Amino acid sequence: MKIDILDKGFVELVDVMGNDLSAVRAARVSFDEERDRHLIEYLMKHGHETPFEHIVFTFHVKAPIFVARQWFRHRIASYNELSGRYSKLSYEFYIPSPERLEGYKTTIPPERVTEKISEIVDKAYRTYLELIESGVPREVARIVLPLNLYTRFFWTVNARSLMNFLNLRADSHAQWEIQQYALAIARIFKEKCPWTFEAFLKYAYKGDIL
Amino acid sequence: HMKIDILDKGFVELVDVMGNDLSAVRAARVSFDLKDEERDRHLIEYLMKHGHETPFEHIVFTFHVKAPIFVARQWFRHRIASYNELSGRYSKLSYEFYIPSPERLEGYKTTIPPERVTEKISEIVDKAYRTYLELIESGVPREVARIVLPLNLYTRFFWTVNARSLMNFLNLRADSHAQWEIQQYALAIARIFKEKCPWTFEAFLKYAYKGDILKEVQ
Amino acid sequence: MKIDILDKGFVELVDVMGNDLSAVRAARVSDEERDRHLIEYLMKHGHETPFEHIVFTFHVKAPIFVARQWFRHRIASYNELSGRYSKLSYEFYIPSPERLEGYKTTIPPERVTEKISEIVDKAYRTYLELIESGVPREVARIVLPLNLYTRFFWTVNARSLMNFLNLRADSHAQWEIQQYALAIARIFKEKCPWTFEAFLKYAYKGDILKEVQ
Amino acid sequence: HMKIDILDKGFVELVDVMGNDLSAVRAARVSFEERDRHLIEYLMKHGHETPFEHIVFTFHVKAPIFVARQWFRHRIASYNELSGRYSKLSYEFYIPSPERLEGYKTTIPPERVTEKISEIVDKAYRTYLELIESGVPREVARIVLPLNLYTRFFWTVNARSLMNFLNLRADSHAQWEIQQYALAIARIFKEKCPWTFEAFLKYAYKGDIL
Ligand SMILES: Cc1cc2nc3c(=O)[nH]c(=O)nc-3n(C[C@H](O)[C@H](O)[C@H](O)COP(=O)(O)OP(=O)(O)OC[C@H]3O[C@@H](n4cnc5c(N)ncnc54)[C@H](O)[C@@H]3O)c2cc1C
Ligand SMILES: Cc1cc2nc3c(=O)[nH]c(=O)nc-3n(C[C@H](O)[C@H](O)[C@H](O)COP(=O)(O)OP(=O)(O)OC[C@H]3O[C@@H](n4cnc5c(N)ncnc54)[C@H](O)[C@@H]3O)c2cc1C
Ligand SMILES: Cc1cc2nc3c(=O)[nH]c(=O)nc-3n(C[C@H](O)[C@H](O)[C@H](O)COP(=O)(O)OP(=O)(O)OC[C@H]3O[C@@H](n4cnc5c(N)ncnc54)[C@H](O)[C@@H]3O)c2cc1C
Ligand SMILES: Cc1cc2nc3c(=O)[nH]c(=O)nc-3n(C[C@H](O)[C@H](O)[C@H](O)COP(=O)(O)OP(=O)(O)OC[C@H]3O[C@@H](n4cnc5c(N)ncnc54)[C@H](O)[C@@H]3O)c2cc1C
Ligand SMILES: O=c1ccn([C@H]2C[C@H](O)[C@@H](CO)O2)c(=O)[nH]1
Ligand SMILES: O=c1ccn([C@H]2C[C@H](O)[C@@H](CO)O2)c(=O)[nH]1
Ligand SMILES: O=c1ccn([C@H]2C[C@H](O)[C@@H](CO)O2)c(=O)[nH]1
Ligand SMILES: O=c1ccn([C@H]2C[C@H](O)[C@@H](CO)O2)c(=O)[nH]1
Repeated sequence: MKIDILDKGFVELVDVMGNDLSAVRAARVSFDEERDRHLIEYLMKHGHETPFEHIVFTFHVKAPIFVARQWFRHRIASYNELSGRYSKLSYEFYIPSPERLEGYKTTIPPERVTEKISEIVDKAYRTYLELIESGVPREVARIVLPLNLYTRFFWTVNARSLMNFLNLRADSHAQWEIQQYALAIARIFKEKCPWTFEAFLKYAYKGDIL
Repeated sequence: HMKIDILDKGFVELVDVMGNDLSAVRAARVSFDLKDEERDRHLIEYLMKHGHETPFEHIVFTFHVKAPIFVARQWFRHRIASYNELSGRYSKLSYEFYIPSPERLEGYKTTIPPERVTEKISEIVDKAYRTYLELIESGVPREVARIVLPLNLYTRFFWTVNARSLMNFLNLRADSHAQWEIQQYALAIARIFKEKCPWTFEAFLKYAYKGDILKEVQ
Repeated sequence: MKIDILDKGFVELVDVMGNDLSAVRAARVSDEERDRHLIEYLMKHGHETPFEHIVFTFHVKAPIFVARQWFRHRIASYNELSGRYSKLSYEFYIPSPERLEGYKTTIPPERVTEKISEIVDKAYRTYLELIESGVPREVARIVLPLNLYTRFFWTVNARSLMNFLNLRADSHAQWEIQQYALAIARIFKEKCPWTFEAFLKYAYKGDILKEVQ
Repeated sequence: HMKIDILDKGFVELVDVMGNDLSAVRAARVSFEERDRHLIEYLMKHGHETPFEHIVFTFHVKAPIFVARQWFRHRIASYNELSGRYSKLSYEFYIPSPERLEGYKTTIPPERVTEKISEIVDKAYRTYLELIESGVPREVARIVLPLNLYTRFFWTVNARSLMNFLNLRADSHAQWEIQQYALAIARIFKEKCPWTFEAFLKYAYKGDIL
């Protein structure tokens, strides 16, 4: 499973441990359908969330730095990211579409905002290459690159923490760009843990957009 | 399926595992993609030797453990993990108790024979258990009645833990300063870890393991 | 501040970093009415991270079965007496007869209390005999019952503390830990009155603290 | 209260502290000079680190985003940062000094690298103001700003986690810029917990520069 997001981003599922029944087993402390599904709803409605910690996902995410900064505020998870100091990058940048501004009364056309963003990114990138060419190390030269530069990371997260992430980020108060990522995370979650996901939406989900 | 017996009635059972040694390699490189055994194994050693531990967080285990409460209290001090335990207030229990073997005391100068210590422990547990049943029979709820049961009562739990936190657990508990009973559990955890992540385990022993027992035992 | 709990337990405040204004400063990243209004605003909209910048240290004396529940709260720091090495006072929680009032028992509540006292005395005497004969503490203590009192230090931030109160200052929690949670709430209220009142009004999910002053 | 200036416009300021060296001693003994100092050394040399969690600091930090991204990887701590979406910013940028490049054979003089960095940040900043003036919301407009933009945050952290931070960041493998911040954090730590700090350097500190 891989879902494209924004202009060059994506969320890709790398691995998953367990499924809905992993939470049921943990709740019953028992290794060895209607009753199991009823238990999942029960746990969710009463806030008995610890059993959901025994379901774990690993994702591979490509996102602009400003999105990644918000995402990385979720401390109850594991992250490994490309190195700005040492890694080869593709040097791609998130350029908002004109539709992103639709809704706001701007004194220049949305298409022109897009163009100005693209221009300043190109200038920053060209300054960066000149610095590199003249022998400035990457860890210094890259500081002139803008916040819409794409990075990549691995994210390992359990279903309880993932639900918190969806509560906060799959919500209209979150920035639109990370909402888009959160929708994709939700889709993958739903595919792998349909009972947990449905119970979550029904009883515990605090956001609006799902 | 891996299940190892511990103490007189305890066990550690593997329930599930996400990933393997290559999960750490992929996370370190940030590449979901190009396998090369010698370079991959070299990267695991490199990470371990230089203390780059975050890639090991992407390997995760779930165990099912049966252990006496005094062991579980030590275990549950490891906060970077997930636990679900039987309820003392509401769950059915089997009411089994850890009775140390006479060999457990061999090593200490005692004024009574080790066999007699074992017997006295068995006796007081039986008395406690019988008092407990009398309380239950007379209508005292379990959450109150169970407080007279001793600390060697067995409980069960699920434990989900990543390999980084697992290595911390082994550093601290697979060690002669840890209580002998929890050492026995830690050796079983190590055996399972070794079986599932042999490269990580070997690199851990070689570069990062701070304890004493796992360099001797196998 | 030290509050007695159960028959021999307590909660004592050791230290506190900050006060209500610590959360205000952290939220603003740098007039009492506007500051109090901000605390209510944060609490009402679920902006909880600023409350992480208020921290408490408590010293708690509680029976092991209560401590086991308490220590499930992972987002906190604990240091407890060593069962293997520490000197203990060997005291035990004996429920009062009133603790059983509410349950139809076939023996009088006073008799339940007595039977508990008896079995703890027997366990404790067996323990002393084991110790006297040279059995090390780390082994001998395993015969002691779960109502043995222990002590610990607990360092915890106000956000995690509010989670603790949501779960433990609540009628679904065991009565014994409810009593501890009420004392924690009293101390919290004394040190962070605005946070506490906003918590009760907008975020508290339990039942007992809306009833009990 | 203590404030140390870092880089060209950054700082680390101590906001508050709970406890001191004796807080760790009290927690280790569970009880409310030579023997106390000896206990701190003992704990440190044997890796008995949990008592140090009962010492807690709050800092106020002003640092460039690229430094903040490294810092915020330390999950065992609490953070509150200025909002890129909603907060007023001062719009200041870290411009490396010519001495920062000394050590590297560059084909342009270090002073010219500094100038080029200043230029591209000015251009990015001016593009940003134009976008703002034309009604583009801040959460979109700010994505063109470079990674050397200064941000501010509150950081609450216990001494155990602070020692892990110093092991990793007060070290020559860490980027030079965050080394400077780590040195200031270490200064403050030393001032408030001298026995802990000395024991840490003696027995546990894994880095080189302290
Ligand atoms: C719409 C929106 C606007 C935002 N604006 C800002 C802003 O302007 N500035 C800013 O700095 N941040 C901002 N954030 C980030 C926000 O403050 C949180 O950092 C982020 O939402 C992660 O939430 P969390 O702490 O619940 O998640 P995690 O860090 O994954 O924590 C998960 C859960 O564990 C608990 N937890 C984890 N660590 C601790 C701890 N140390 N103490 C107590 N409990 C803990 C809490 O229960 C938490 O819910 C914003 C977030 C959103 C959604
Ligand atoms: C031989 C031995 C004797 C012991 N004796 C006692 C005793 O007498 N009394 C007692 O109370 N305990 C005792 N313990 C328990 C010990 O203090 C730790 O609670 C236990 O070893 C868990 O270790 P941890 O904190 O490293 O693991 P975890 O809690 O799993 O944490 C793992 C890592 O995450 C970090 N971490 C997690 N949470 C925090 C935080 N809040 N702040 C900073 N860093 C954090 C640390 O880097 C830590 O190493 C003993 C342990 C051993 C092995
Ligand atoms: C009435 C009652 C009955 C109970 N019965 C049982 C029982 O039968 N068996 C049993 O085992 N336990 C039982 N518990 C304990 C319960 O399962 C929790 O362990 C305990 O309430 C601590 O809650 P917490 O996880 O929110 O707290 P903390 O562990 O302090 O965590 C605080 C917050 O941080 C986040 N967090 C911390 N660590 C993680 C993680 N690893 N993954 C995801 N999120 C995390 C969550 O947002 C959490 O709310 C019971 C608790 C109560 C109150
Ligand atoms: C020189 C240098 C280069 C780096 N390069 C990169 C890079 O290229 N890419 C990249 O992504 N990162 C990089 N990092 C960041 C690094 O991987 C860590 O994210 C960062 O150093 C924080 O370390 P920490 O995990 O020990 O701290 P914290 O996250 O504060 O954790 C403190 C301690 O708690 C424990 N802990 C906390 N959470 C968990 C958990 N979920 N599981 C297990 N244990 C836990 C560990 O014991 C840990 O030491 C680099 C760091 C340095 C110093
Ligand atoms: O919607 C938001 C706004 C801000 N931040 C955090 C991320 C970063 O640390 C800082 C940026 O202002 O605050 C978020 O996580 N989400
Ligand atoms: O020295 C470094 C290099 C990288 N990173 C992390 C921070 C950020 O998330 C990403 C930048 O490459 O990796 C660090 O924390 N420290
Ligand atoms: O009300 C309860 C019941 C159980 N537990 C946890 C504590 C211990 O780990 C185990 C005992 O059943 O479950 C609690 O935390 N609170
Ligand atoms: O070897 C030990 C000794 C003590 N403790 C912790 C467990 C419990 O909370 C308390 C009991 O002494 O201290 C351990 O974890 N390991």
